[PDB]
Amino acid sequence: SFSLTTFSPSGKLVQIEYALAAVAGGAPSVGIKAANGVVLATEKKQKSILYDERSVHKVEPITKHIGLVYSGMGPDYRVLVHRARKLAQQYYLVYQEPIPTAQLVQRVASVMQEYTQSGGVRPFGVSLLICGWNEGRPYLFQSDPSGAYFAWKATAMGKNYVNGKTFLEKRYNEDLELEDAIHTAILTLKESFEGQMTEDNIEVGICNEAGFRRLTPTEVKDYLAAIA
Amino acid sequence: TGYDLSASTFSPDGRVFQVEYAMKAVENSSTAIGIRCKDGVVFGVEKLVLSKLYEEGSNKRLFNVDRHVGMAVAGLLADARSLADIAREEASNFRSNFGYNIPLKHLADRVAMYVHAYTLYSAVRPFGCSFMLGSYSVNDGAQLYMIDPSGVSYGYWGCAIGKARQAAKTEIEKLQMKEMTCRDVVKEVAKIIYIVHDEVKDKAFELELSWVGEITNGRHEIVPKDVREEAEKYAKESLK
Amino acid sequence: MSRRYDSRTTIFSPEGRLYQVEYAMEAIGHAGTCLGILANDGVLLAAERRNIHKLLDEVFFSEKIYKLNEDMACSVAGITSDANVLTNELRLIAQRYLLQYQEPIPCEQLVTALCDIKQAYTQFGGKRPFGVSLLYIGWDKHYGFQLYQSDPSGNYGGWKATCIGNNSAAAVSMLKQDYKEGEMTLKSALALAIKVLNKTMDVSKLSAEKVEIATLTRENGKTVIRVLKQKEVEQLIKKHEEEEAK
Amino acid sequence: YDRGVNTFSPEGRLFQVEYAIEAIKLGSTAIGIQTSEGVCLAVEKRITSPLMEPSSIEKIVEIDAHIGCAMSGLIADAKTLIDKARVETQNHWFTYNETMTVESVTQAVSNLALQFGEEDADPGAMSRPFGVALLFGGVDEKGPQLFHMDPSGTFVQCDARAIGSASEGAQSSLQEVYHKSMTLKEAIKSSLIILKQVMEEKLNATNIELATVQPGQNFHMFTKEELEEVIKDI
Amino acid sequence: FDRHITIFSPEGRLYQVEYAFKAINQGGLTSVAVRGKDCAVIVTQKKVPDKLLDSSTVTHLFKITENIGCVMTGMTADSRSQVQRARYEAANWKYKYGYEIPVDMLCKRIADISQVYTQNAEMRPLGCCMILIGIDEEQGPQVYKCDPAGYYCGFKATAAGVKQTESTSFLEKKVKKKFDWTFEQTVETAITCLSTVLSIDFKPSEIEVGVVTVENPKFRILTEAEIDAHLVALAER
Amino acid sequence: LRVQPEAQAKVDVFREDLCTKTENLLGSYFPKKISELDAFLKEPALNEANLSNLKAPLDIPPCGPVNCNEKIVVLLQRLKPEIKDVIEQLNLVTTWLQLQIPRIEDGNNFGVAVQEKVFELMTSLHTKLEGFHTQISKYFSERGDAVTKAAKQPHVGDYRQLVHELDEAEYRDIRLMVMEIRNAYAVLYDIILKNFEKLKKPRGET
Amino acid sequence: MAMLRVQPEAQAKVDVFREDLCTKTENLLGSYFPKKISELDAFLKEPALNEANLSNLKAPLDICGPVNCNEKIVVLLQRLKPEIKDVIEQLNLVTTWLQLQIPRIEDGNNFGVAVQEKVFELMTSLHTKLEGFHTQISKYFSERGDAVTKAAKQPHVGDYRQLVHELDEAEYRDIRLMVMEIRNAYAVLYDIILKNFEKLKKPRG
Amino acid sequence: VRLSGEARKQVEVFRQNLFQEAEEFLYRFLPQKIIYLNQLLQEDSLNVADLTSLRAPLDIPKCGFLPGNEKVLSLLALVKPEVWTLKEKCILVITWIQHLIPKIEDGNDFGVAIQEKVLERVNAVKTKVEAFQTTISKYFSERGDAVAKASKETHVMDYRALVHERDEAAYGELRAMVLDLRAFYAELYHIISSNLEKIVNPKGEEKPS
Amino acid sequence: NQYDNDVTVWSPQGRIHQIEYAMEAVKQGSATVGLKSKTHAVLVALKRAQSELAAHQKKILHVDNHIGISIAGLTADARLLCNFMRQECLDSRFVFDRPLPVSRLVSLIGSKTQIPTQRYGRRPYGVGLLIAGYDDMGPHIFQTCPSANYFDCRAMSIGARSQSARTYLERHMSEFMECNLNELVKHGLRALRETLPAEQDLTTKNVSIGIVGKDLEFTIYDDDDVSPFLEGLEE
Repeated sequence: SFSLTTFSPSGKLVQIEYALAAVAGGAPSVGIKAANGVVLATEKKQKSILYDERSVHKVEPITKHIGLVYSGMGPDYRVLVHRARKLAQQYYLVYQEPIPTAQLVQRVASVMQEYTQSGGVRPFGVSLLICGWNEGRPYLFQSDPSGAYFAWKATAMGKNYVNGKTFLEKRYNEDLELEDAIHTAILTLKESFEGQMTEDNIEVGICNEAGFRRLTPTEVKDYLAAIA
Repeated sequence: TGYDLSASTFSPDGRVFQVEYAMKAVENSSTAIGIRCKDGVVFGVEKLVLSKLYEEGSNKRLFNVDRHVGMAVAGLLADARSLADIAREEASNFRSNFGYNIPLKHLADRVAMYVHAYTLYSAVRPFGCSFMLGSYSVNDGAQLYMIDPSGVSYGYWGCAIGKARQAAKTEIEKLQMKEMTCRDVVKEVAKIIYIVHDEVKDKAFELELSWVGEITNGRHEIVPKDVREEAEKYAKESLK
Repeated sequence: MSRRYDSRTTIFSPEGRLYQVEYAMEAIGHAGTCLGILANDGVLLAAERRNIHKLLDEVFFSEKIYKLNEDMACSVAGITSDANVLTNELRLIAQRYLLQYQEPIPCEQLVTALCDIKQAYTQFGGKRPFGVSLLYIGWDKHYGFQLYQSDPSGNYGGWKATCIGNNSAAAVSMLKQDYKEGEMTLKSALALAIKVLNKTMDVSKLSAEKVEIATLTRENGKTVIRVLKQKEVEQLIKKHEEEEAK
Repeated sequence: YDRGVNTFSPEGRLFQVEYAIEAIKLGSTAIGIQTSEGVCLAVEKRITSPLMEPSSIEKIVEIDAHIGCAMSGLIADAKTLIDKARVETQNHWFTYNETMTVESVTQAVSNLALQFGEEDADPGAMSRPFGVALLFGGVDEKGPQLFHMDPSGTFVQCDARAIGSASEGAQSSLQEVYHKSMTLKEAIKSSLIILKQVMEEKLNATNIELATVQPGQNFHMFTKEELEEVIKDI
Repeated sequence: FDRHITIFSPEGRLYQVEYAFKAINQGGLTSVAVRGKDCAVIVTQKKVPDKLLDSSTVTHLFKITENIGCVMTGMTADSRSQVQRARYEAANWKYKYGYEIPVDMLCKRIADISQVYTQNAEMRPLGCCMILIGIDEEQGPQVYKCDPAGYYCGFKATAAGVKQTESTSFLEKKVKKKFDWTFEQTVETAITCLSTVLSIDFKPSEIEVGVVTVENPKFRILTEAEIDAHLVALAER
Repeated sequence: LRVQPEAQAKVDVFREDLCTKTENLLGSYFPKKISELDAFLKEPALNEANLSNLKAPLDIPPCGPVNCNEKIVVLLQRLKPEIKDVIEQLNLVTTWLQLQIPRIEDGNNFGVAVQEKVFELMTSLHTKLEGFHTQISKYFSERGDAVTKAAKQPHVGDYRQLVHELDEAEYRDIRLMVMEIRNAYAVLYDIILKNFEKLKKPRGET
Repeated sequence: MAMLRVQPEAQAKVDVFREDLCTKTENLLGSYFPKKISELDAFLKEPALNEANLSNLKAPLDICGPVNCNEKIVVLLQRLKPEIKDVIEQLNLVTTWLQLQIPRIEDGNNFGVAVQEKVFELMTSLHTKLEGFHTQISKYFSERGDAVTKAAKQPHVGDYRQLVHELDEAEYRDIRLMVMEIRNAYAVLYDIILKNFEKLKKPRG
Repeated sequence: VRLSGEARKQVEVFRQNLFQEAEEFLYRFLPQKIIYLNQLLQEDSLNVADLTSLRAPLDIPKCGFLPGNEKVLSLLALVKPEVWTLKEKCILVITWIQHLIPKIEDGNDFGVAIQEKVLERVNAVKTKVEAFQTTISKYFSERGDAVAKASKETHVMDYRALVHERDEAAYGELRAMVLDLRAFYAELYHIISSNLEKIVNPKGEEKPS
Repeated sequence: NQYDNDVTVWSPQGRIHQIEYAMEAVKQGSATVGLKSKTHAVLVALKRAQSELAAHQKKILHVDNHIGISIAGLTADARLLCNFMRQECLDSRFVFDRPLPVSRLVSLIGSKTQIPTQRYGRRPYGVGLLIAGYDDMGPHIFQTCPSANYFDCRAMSIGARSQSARTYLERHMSEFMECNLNELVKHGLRALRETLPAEQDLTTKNVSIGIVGKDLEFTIYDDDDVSPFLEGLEE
């Protein structure tokens, strides 16, 4: 019942320091907010053909208009899934409306802070990247295990995330349609990913006026033709 | 190294040494054996005499968990009497639940689950005792199960606990115990007890025998002194 | 509860000090520069922005500046994690005040209420202390315009002008010189804060994005809190750049 | 450090209990005496500076009308026991409607001595052993009695007992001055003789406190008047 | 302290979780399960080291419910402990959601149990990994595996124990060439997989094989007489 | 890697020899060397109360050859091979322990510390044994260097006292070294014979 | 009862030998040591071992004939020879006695055996003082020889005949301080066995 | 940095050869050289129990020729080559184990720790083998200065016995070296072969990356 | 080393040093002896005084009309456990309205000492007990250990120097059955003599006894009745 996270002689938290170093080496994940939609393209890589791609999906929706991707530990993420989804449920219980992305990320990031204080528990090993659609304005947020959530037009997360950020710094700018947002998210994803690129290796999903939806492997193959 | 300090901390090889050290404490306990046959299950235990100052019948090593369920424990006698009442609470709560006597396989499972629960927590300690559980019924028949300190039960035609075990288990394999009757099995049980004990370290002992089966009408019952002496005389015919 | 894993944060030093508390203020010492000034016609709170990137959004409000209630506001220097709970707890405390007393909370009551919570965690519980230092501004019916400063140890005190975070001692040294007690108003204090911000900040090319300024004043019986728009800050930059060089 | 308060020694004794008795050597010296005419208690105020008021120093407390008490060792732990001993004494008269035997007074207090622990306790549980040694004098149906307890909680009937820093040489001196039928007033004389030898300061009328209980008189503290008449007899 | 309790290492990993993976190979057994078209078959080795040891009381094939089979690879003490709780969770599904729990939702709750052991330093994780099979009325047969870390994924075939990569390597021969998966054919690959890696040629009494089919949704362990019928006929071709 | 079975078969015969040699080393060699050196201390050739026979009255020129002390060196003639015998026997025990020590792991390393103290003691014995024969060499070096400096400097009569003390010091050290070797047997034989259960079987039987 | 081949006849030779070490050491610990402490007191009372002023000893230097040793020092060195020789044997016998006493130790830390190890640790300090002084017996004569040598190399340098004179005083005083250490040796070693001899095992079977 | 394609080829050819070098010494030299020195130590040359006849006494007066010890010098033909051979091959075992050190990690290094603890014991063997190289050459430098001083001194005869003590130390080491070098071959085989699985597999390479 | 810090952690040999240190705590107390015949039972307790002026401590605690006990160990650990023993015996007469069987009381004593062992943070009770009592089956001598082990006994001697008494208890064990109440006191006091030093032997001040019997309830004797018991006994 004693806190496992304490202040270092330099003032920095030692436990959360390794949490941020853990999510830095996770699966490469990128996202872009352009025009009326946000593109989420992650990496699902299977170590053999026996693996069923339809059983486990890395891109999961939080609700109709909100979706979330991740780079980091598997088990700690599904704990975030249940609690964040139950937070959206307890939201809809009280407020009977779709949850805004700013309020959703705020109280979920507060759960990450509870385990930097309460004893006998380790902090989360997952850095969440949240996508949301409210009042016609798209939302792209980035949260790490430290509990501090930011906002980005485009960013990168996972292995070699520094390159993905610099690449989008050069290539990406304003006035990009959702079709260009997908194509640009694929190009920055071609850099971090290594090897042959198929529809099963990448899991892509978007959020627009119609809400957050995941892309089927059929239309993903159409984008693998370097068309849009 | 610090890895074997708590049971919740795994070893570098993926083992729990705290459970292993509880098993080494069982190896210092006195020897107890049992054998099942078509007629029933026969129990025996070597009860060492610590001093002549102890009254006859003291330090009884034959434990009765339930009417049809006998038990013989070799290990720490503190954890023995603990689990003894706890096993009786499980059999009593069973009859308070389902209204009859718990089968031996179902009882050995619930008890072993209670044993493994203390191996997980670092705030408690695992049991340092190992025991066998016999039973008999008309629907099931003679059954013998042994639970180790790690909380795992194995079905046995015969078993040996305490210091000398592997030596007594091989002597049981040299002859078929199934077609025998509890009257002839107790002759072999007393025969093995005399083989296990010699005068080197220990001084004296007493034979504690128990029967369950047709002779006892399917109920756990201790062997009377009259039959015990006659069963010894059958073993006194040989020794050699 | 293995003993070897407990650092026992309640251990006193041989000089009678707390290690976890002293390490908390050092982490605050690396936070960005945040200052505030108590003036006759209003209170002024300004701060810099250490995070600067071309891809940042920041489409909401200020960074380290929060609003406690209608009549009060605060700034933040420290770990942004512990700042979110304190900002929540301060708002909870100030609201729990509205439950019983149903009046705007005096700026003195809200400070001592959180500090009693900070002390309690350093007293017992085994949990680490808080790494955030907070400044407070606002108006009350008794003492009027108020400016306060808080430390993670739970110690606090009233201030006419102060600074926290980076370049704190440098700004305090300038406040001992230029600041005129009972003379300079909110308008004159605005030009003074910009002068102190520019000189104490070694990073050149101060822009409306790189800095943030918020004002709170009472007009016609209503507390008016605002954050100056980037164009309004750019106008102040045009004013200060004539009074710097020219 | 690297151990709990419940950790046994390689010899089988609690470290926290051993260090508790060792802390009494830093306390104040008080010498009780049991006689056929009553029980005598004497203690020094230990004034290190004239600015202090001797009225605030009470090292002899009254449990019951016929039952007195003495104090040494740690002061902080004693004020908790002095109040608890009083409550249980009145709980006796509240229940049985009689004066508690001093042996039962030592019995009820000795129960809370070793209760200390960490796990499996309540919030009203004590962490550290008592650093206080107590002397219970008094008169009852069996006559004057003088008892002693230590941090371990052992209470023993004693004809004479000394506590505090000087208890090493005072207890050996009590065996010399105590012979057979020696009365209360004679024990008061021998009390001031041993106490003056063991103290580093000078014996004065207001320097020490003297209180006695009798079979025909309730426990009484001698005021400054009577204290001047007692010291005069030296 | 990262190697004693479960906390982030300097690289962000968990060594207590990794030792839970090293606790699986300490069991000294190897199991395999193949998802077929109409069937799901589990094949594991039955070990009886003692002649006095009762063979009927030693079984590595467990029954979670009627349509779900189970096999445990890992520490035996942890294995039988998780299955009891797995039966506590499976019955809690029906007492709550009303119908027989699917194999996917069953591996999820079991994985969530291991998630609590990982995040909390009070309780240690279990050194056993569970392999579950079954047939869902919608997507057909379902074969899943849950490691002590809490990972689970849909597998066309599973491998566990001492032999892992070599067991999967033989399974890659069948899936890459896209063979036809039937009741007998899957038993043909399962026995051949374990026989070639261990160089044994298992006898019917040395192994135990659970099976489930569309026509027989109830899980059942094959009898030595049937296993022999599925042995010499397998050895025939 | 790929284990060579006929490479292990050669070493397996070697450890059986190391065990068989240790078998006869504990039951025969250890107790017999104890009674052998015990009778050697009772022999008057070693134990002598009167040291006057060690007097070296050096006289101080054509000079002539000077030999060593007959009583000391002839006594050293027995001491040196007994030092060579114990070194070989202690090395056989050490080598036997080397194959009785388990593999290299961190855990269950307590209780084998007794086995660690067995060769920790013999290491201190080896250090003494090397110093025992070294003092024998230093006796010929120091006594000779004292006489050579005496032949170079007859005007210094102290070198007469050097050789007189070096002769007495060596002979006194001889019986002290025998007390070391004989008692080294007794201490080693008592430690092993009691601990032999966990020395030969540290993990017990498989 | 060993698994090996053990000669019982030679086994009994160790049984008697160990009983010989026990019987002798017990007489050396509780009798020899305390009885010699009184005899060492009479030694320091002897006028040879009670002397403050060393002015009596002057260097018999003709600086060319041979320069012999100091007769008074040599006679006192001869009184030390049985003292040094015995106490060296005492540290050697008790060292062995300490290990023989230590019973079968399976595992754990026995405080009694740990003290028995601390006894030998204190005995090594005496062993160092004995090895040093026993070498100094010949070194007194060696450094005296090289000093008379340097006096012969430089007959007109008074620093050497002042050195030889002070070496003489350094010899006797290292001698007399050694007797005090020999007494402290028997005193401490007897105090160790007298205060607590009990702990070395957990008897009462 | 930048590297040529042949630079990695030099490492791969090095890795393959270094692998076979440790494979030969483990599965050829270690088993065979134990019975070698065992028969050598038991051979009549190294089995002589009389050290009095093995000494090389020299007359101490056209002075007579003063050789060394023919036994010690000739018995080096059994010792010296095994001293150089074992050291040369222990280097290749040290090089092989050090070459299998993966990327240095601040955790999960237990497989590397097993390698390090084997490196210390193999280097401890190399250290004692280097001490044997010293003893071989030291005997010629020490005895040379000893016999010459024994030749310069006709007044003191017992220097020859001091020279004899160097002979007993030489032949005593000759039996001690073939005993220790054989123990080395035995200790190396037992330590390497048993721990070989952990040195060849210091890391599981299960990293989720 | 680091395995003696608590009870829960097992030694590499599978032993708990804290239980050993609790079993060595009982041997640091006073030496008491007790015995039973086929009819009566006698508990001889040795009383020590803290100082010369101090009165002798009480080693005898009255439990039930037919039951008595002598305490050896930590004084306060006996008192908290005595409040447990008396409560269970009062509960027996509160519920069953019959004297609690001495074998069933001791079984409850062990269960109370089994609770602290398996849990971390709670110390075992470091007091030993020699308890006696009479029932329908006759008198019984029972001994308990802080390890929770308890045995049935004809006669035992606990404390320091108890073997010289136990050896005496072995030789006269044949007579212990057929002797009467007056002889049991003679054998009991002579058994106490062997645990005592060679200087202070027998005084009615520091020596007290108690006796239970067929129709005789447990009764404590101190001085007046003990003086004629010591008379006629040659040491």
